[PDB]
Amino acid sequence: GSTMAEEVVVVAKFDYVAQQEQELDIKKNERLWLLDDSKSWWRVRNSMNKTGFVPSNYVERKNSARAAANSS
Repeated sequence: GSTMAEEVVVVAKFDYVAQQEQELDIKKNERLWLLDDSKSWWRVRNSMNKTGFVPSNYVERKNSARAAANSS
């Protein structure tokens, strides 16, 4: 079925330092699990079980489909 609201993951292209203590630190080529993507800041999770809000500039949702067809 669908245990817990978590079915979206995004990978980081560059590195970033969670400015605020609430934000989560990222790393170049790091796959972060998106938890809450409703607020301006996209909340993701790290392999360390840690979570925080991060911008959609150093990350990108995965699980895309055919190259030719791009959601349209």
